[PDB]
Amino acid sequence: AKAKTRSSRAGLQFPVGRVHRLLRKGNYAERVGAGAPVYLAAVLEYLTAEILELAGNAARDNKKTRIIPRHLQLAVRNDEELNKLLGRVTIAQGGVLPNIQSVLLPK
Amino acid sequence: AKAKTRSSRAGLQFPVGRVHRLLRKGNYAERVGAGAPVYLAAVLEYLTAEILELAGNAARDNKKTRIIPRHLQLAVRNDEELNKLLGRVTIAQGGVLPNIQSVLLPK
Amino acid sequence: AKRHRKVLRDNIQGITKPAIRRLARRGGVKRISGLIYEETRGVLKVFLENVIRDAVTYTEHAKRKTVTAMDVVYALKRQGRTLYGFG
Amino acid sequence: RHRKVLRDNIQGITKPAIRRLARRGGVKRISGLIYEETRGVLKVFLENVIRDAVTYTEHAKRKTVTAMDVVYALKRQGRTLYGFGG
Amino acid sequence: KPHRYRPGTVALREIRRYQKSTELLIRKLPFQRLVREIAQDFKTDLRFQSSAVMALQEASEAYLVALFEDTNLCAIHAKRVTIMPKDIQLARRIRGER
Amino acid sequence: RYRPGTVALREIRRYQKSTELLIRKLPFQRLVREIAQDFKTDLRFQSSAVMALQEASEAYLVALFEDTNLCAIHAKRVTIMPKDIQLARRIRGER
Amino acid sequence: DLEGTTKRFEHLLSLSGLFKHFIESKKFRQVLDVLEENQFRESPAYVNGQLRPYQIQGVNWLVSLHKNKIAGILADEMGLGKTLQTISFLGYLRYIEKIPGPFLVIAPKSTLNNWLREINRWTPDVNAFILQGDKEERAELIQKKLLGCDFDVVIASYEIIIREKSPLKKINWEYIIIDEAHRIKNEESMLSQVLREFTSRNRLLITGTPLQNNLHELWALLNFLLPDIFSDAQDFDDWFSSESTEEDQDKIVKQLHTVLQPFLLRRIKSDVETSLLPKKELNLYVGMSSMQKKWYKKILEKDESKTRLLNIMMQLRKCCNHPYLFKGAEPGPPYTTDEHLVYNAAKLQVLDKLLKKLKEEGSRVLIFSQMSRLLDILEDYCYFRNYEYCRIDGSTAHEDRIQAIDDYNAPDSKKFVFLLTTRAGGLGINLTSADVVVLYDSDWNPQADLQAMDRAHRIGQKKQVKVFRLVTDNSVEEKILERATQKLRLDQLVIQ
Amino acid sequence: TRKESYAIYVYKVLKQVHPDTGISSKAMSIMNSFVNDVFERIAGEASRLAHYNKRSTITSREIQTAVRLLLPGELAKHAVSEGTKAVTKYTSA
Amino acid sequence: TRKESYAIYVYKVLKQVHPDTGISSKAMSIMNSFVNDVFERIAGEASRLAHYNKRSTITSREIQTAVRLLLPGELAKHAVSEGTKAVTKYTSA
DNA sequence: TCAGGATGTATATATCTGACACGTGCCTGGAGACTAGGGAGTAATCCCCTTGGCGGTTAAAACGCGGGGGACAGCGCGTACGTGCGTTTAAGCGGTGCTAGAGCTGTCTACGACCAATTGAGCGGCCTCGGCACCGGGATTCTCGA
DNA sequence: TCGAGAATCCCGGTGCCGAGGCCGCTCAATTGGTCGTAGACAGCTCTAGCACCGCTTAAACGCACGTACGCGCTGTCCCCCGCGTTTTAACCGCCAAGGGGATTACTCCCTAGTCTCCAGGCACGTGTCAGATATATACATCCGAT
Ligand SMILES: Nc1ncnc2c1ncn2[C@@H]1O[C@H](COP(=O)(O)OP(=O)(O)O)[C@@H](O)[C@H]1O
Repeated sequence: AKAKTRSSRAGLQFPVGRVHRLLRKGNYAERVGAGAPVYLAAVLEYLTAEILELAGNAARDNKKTRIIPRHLQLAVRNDEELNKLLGRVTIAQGGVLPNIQSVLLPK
Repeated sequence: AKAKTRSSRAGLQFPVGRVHRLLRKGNYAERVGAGAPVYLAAVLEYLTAEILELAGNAARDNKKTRIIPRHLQLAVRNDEELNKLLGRVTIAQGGVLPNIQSVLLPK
Repeated sequence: AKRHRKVLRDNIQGITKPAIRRLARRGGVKRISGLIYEETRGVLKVFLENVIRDAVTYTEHAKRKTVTAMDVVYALKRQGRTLYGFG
Repeated sequence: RHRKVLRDNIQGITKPAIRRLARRGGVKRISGLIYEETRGVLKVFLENVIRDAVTYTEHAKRKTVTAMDVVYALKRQGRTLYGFGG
Repeated sequence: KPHRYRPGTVALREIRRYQKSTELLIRKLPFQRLVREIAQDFKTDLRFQSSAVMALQEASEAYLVALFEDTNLCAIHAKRVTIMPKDIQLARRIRGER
Repeated sequence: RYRPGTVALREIRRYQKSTELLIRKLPFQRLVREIAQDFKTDLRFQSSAVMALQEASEAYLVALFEDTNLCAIHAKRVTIMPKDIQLARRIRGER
Repeated sequence: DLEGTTKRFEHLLSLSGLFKHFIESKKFRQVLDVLEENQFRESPAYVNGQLRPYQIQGVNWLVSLHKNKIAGILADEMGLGKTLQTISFLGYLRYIEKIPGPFLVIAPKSTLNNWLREINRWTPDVNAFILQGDKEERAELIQKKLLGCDFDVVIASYEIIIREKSPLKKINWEYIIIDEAHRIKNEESMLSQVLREFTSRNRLLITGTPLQNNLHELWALLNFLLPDIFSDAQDFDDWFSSESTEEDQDKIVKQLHTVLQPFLLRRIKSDVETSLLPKKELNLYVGMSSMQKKWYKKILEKDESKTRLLNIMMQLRKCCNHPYLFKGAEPGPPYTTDEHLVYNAAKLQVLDKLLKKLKEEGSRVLIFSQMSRLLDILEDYCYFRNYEYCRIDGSTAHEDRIQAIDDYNAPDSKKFVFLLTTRAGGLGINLTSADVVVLYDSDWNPQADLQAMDRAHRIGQKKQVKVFRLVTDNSVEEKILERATQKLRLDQLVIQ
Repeated sequence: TRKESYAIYVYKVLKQVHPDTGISSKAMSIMNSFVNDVFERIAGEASRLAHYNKRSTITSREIQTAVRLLLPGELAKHAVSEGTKAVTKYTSA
Repeated sequence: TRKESYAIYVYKVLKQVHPDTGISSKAMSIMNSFVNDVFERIAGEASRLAHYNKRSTITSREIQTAVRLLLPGELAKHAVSEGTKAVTKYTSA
């Protein structure tokens, strides 16, 4: 019997034993299933990969390799659905994306 | 060896045994105290008596003996701190308390 | 011929012009323009669409086929519009 | 553990600071009565979130308002802040 | 000449009559058909308890009343008395909805 | 000299592009300690508590001014006033 | 109050002693042991005219029930004069017994004008209203005139009596005469609940036919005749075991030849006769076209279809009737008036054949259906064959219902067919000028078909009447037809 | 068929505040839903407040802090007074 | 002293999305706080979704309905797809 | 319409610094093996929702019209923020103690969990009688004119 | 500048149906008694917060212009209000079926515990290159006129 982790059985990068322990000891329900920590691991994979992919594009746009919280700010509030999810949270050291009202600037 | 309800040891009306069972089975924490259901029963006593006393005065205003959802609406939102508690909740069959903007009525 | 159901005034138009008129009188407004009505039908359709999507999600989870009142209460509470009276 | 009781307390939030803070918002032509009003509404906000943060501090029987207490005050206040643990 | 009122007297009298009242205000059977039409799209052939339709109607009524009250504040800010589409969309652009 | 209205748009383009923390740290320190003296006496603070509190209040007030700018341009002007900065936090759900 | 209760119980036991089966085995056993130890065949000319000898036969049955102080049911056939027998019984309490009131009759709204014509045509000395009008005008018809007590007979509707239950509790009634009484076939109807709240001396009842579906209908008609006798729901169904549906030994129905006869008087067509001609009836078992054979599988076996399956017996009823009611079986826009329409309904294929055989004979037909949407298909098909017609239906009008009948009963009317629905137009209309009458489908009420069959088969019919029922082979309708066939021998073999 | 509710207790509190005023049925349902709401807010907040200190049980100090934290201003003072009064009278017996 | 921080998993996902892009520690802290926020939302909603049905265990269908109910619109469909793909690969092997 | 400064953008040498990797200890994830409960899944009972039609009643809705008060461009004018420039001044960085208290371990009990008898409060079912809704009618009163 | 006239509130009367009482039962509270084990308190350590002080220089402030935007005022249409008259759709009743959602109730399999080894990842030291200042090259854009 050689121990094989079940982050590898489902083929994920996020841990499944950690999210299972944390979901148990955070007294959500009285019993947990077997498929629930695998399912949560998968959706956290998808969300992290999606927001980080948009931040990577926005970092490469300003000719920078290493990413900044400003780039996370632009990738969050420059999309639409991911803006709708995180619409109420602020972000540290993020700033505001540029817009000026239309009838304010001269013509 | 004869029973005494611990709703009566505190001198309350709300049931301490029921709120203890409900706070246990509603999986809020892994262990529950002894003074915690007593404290909750007391604050529910006070809040219910307060909203219902203002409701009784507002029902006595309109020459009524039985109270109505209209009277609970006028009891809540004509108050200040109780309006601050219940600001985000609508009430069925309530209606709006009367106001007309001041620069809208003729003169 | 006229043998078809295509000739009918559609269903959002049941919210009549005097109904929104009364509904704004309760809000306390004196004089109403003529372009409130179509935009208000748009606003109501948006609001109901979100609430009824959440309600049908709560029903379809529990393997029923009929929407209860507690269902609508849970949807409106989750969205942040908690409704007393039916719980 | 000393006290250098220095006056002129709240309006150390100066008007060039508040004007920069409005230029980030996208405004163009600021009146002269914005200033005392904005100091008032900032004080209201800061009152509420510090009241809750010091309640969370006092509950765990400590003397230092940590960062996590302020994150929790903002969390239940309505507006979450990422970046500072938790 | 017959007896007419000035334009605006009937409006204030209506405002008093509906703010004093507590009835349910947009009608029942057209709202029934609207809910069935709006939820045919999400899944076919559901059924509705009638108390669920009453709950949904009371919630939309309360929401739409509060929206018109906010629109009236914004219109009276613009130094008018008529409400328009401009402020009925400002009053929920400023809310967090658009 | 410049026309009145050019330097303002240059400052808009500057302060919306940067991300630095914008009001000065030591008067904000004294404001927080002055306003928290009232609830409990003689507390401590971490540095990151004051930084978190400053960053939150700054973002709050920036979003408030953006909404006030919309509410000012609604009345067909370009100048914000007390009237619309209290209309905005009336209509938000705060007043 | 027990003065007539003695006269009622003793007159129950004045006949064959099957009445003792439940009265002994029932407060209503108290007065039993107190008592257990114990004409006019001249056509009387107080009416303005004559009385037929069979009409005299019915009127004498009424004063039989009157003197013995019990109620009844007058369930004869229309055209025989149920009204004239009723009016002459009222003049018996004006020219013989001379009891000047009060009187209350209730009828459907379509017949109310025909009553007050018929009152003064035979007893002109009667003071009687027709209580019409709105909430304004009914107040003068109550306060100024009904409260003035200057009346004899009040003629109300089924639905004004619901709005006006409060000003009619003030008057204690000598008679309540309910006409066309299929409304009280339910015991839990809103109208029957109002009726028991009144006060009466006598309670008459005139309907066309008794029960259509269950035995449970008929006793509720008799419960609101004389509630002192039954007042019981368990004790009538279980004593009879619901129409002898288990053995058909037909010895429990001997008891119906003992119970119903002190309260019922139903007479056959063979009296005069009415149409002076017997009629026939055929069943035309037709198949299914290949398109609607798919749609029968598109619903059950869940196969283009995209159908909602809410009411099974109603969705499949459209498939058995005509495929193009499902609005997706139609070919797409632009819509063509074409012969492939009739190709996918096997009934229309026969109907195309059937109208050609009768165009030569000139036999003008009346067509019935349970759905107005399927008349809309025949609305276009008669144009596509260039056939003149008219369409009386629900939601047309009331004034339109006068004219198009007078078109079709006009001499030398060039209208080939004439369209109607079943439960709509049974309002005493005359369509005897047509000779044949066909149907389209079955019905859960066999008497609703059977009352509709006498649209042309009444007084004034001179040609032979044929009925053709389009029945779909091995489908939903052959279940419904046999269930309708089952209920027809039921009230036939009870009465006849 | 068995359903539990805070009905009779609200009626008792009504009759020891107003000796003659009655309550309707709709208002009884609306106040039953109210006390369910306030109970769920306070207990759910004390849950995460006890979680923030790595402390397993929930005790009277947690309800103390949560009612101080959840309901505003001058109302918290009287609620704290009522709760501590009930707890002292409970532990005295 | 032991502190669990989600950092290395975020770095692995970064190294298989953009194989050459790095991340600063402030951004790593901010995304740590992001996954804790989203995790607590989904788990806390699935808990009360299981409480409404009088069911004791929390299961895959609860997380299914919670992640459908919670994160908006078009973003829910791909998340459901990733979740079902992972669960079927887990039970099959 | 074209020259004139003060702005924003490649542009290349040139430091600090903090992210990325490498190498070590130890904490929990897991394999597994037995048990017990929870929830699935058939299987009766009954009662509120659904379709496609009839009938009647009756307030709402739809439409139309005259007209009048509001929205809305122009227009003048008068303070009042914007811009810039000297002149203070206090924030910011950079050391340097100094100690309050955050945090961690060690015992060791008070106190919730858990269990089985036991038995009184609360929940469905019944009746029943005034509180409220409604209807003329009458007095008052608010809005429209001289 | 006070009369006409319609709207609203305040008087009686009926009547009806839901809110308050009582009755029976039954099943969650309540008592009494073990029993493990969170948290309470005491004690030690070391770390991050607090108070200084000095030096430099961005930054605030107070002054002067000066033009441009806010605001009152003026006609001028013109769109929404108020009332009168058709007209139609809600709103009840009714038909005639049937069907999905709640209660026992019973028997598998899923998950939680429990002991046991090993490896994952977290902290802690080294030891390098992407970002930033800086800083002098050339670079694109509003501003009196014409
Ligand atoms: N002896 C008679 N002579 C002439 N007409 C008669 C006679 N008896 C009955 N009628 C006719 O019969 C009609 C009564 O119709 P009736 O069958 O009572 O209708 P329903 O069945 O709808 O009550 C009257 O209009 C009357 O003219």
